[PDB]
Amino acid sequence: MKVLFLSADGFEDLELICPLHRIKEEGHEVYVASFERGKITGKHGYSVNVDLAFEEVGPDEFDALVLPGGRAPEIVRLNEKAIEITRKMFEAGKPVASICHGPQILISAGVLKGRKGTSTITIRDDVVNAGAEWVNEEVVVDGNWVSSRHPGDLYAWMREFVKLLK
Amino acid sequence: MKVLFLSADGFEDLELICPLHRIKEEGHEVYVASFERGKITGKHGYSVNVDLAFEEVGPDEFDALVLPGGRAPEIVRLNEKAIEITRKMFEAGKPVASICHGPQILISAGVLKGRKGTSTITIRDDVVNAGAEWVNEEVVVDGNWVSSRHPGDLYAWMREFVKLLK
Repeated sequence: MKVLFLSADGFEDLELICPLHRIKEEGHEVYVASFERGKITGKHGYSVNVDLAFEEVGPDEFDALVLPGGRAPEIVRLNEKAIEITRKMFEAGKPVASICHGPQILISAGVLKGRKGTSTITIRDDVVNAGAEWVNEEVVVDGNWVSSRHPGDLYAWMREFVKLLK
Repeated sequence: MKVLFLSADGFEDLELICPLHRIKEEGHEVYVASFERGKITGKHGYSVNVDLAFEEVGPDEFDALVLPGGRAPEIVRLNEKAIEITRKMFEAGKPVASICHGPQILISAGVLKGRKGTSTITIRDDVVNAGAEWVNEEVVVDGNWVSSRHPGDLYAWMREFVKLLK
């Protein structure tokens, strides 16, 4: 599988880096995208290399999407390309995994009407106002959409997501 | 299985926390031991609860051992109780994973004579003087001992380690 992560500076470090390694473990290719190639820096000061700019991504290329949290989703969600990439991969029924603030991107993509998932509770209202049903669970699986709340949930988030790549 | 981590303040955050979730994912139990109960805090500011003191740990309790890196092993290596746990589990042939500065504990346990593995390169010489063969690779397996170097090696380190937990 080719697996795509969308992020930017201020990502929650664990929420990006642990899944990155978890997926490589399976021998999948992982690609990190952001505003531009280079490096991004997390809330806790870890860096990661960006493989692709949003501009250069063909949604079709990629088999699955990941949307980690932190502050990054607040600026990612303003990017038209990132929104398109997200809308397309999600409406195609490809596996999409979000955590924490990740769903801010899904909101801005307009894809949540009549879906069910979770998020950090601090944006619950905003998820509800996007027409999704919010629940408070460590992981939710709603067809292709696999969603968790915070870093404590990682093990369960990834337990369920890797199932979807098999 | 029950997996035991030995650590302290100054641990390299990823090297403790990602494997922690990795191993729960498989539905094993994970326990963190340090000098005393409470919380320890990583180099990059992540916090983890400590389940046990060293002086409460009985080696026979636990099925496998993990030794993350950072500044922590420099002080854990002085602790007789921690040494004795490590000596007993390693000589018993239980799976032992080490990364980065982790082997500082193995050195101090006197268990490395005739063994083969890797570490961060900054302590290569010290591993060699303890009587091991040092090689430079992203992961080595020497019987029950699975050793890596640094955080970029994570995916490989857990790939090979999880195998010994089956």
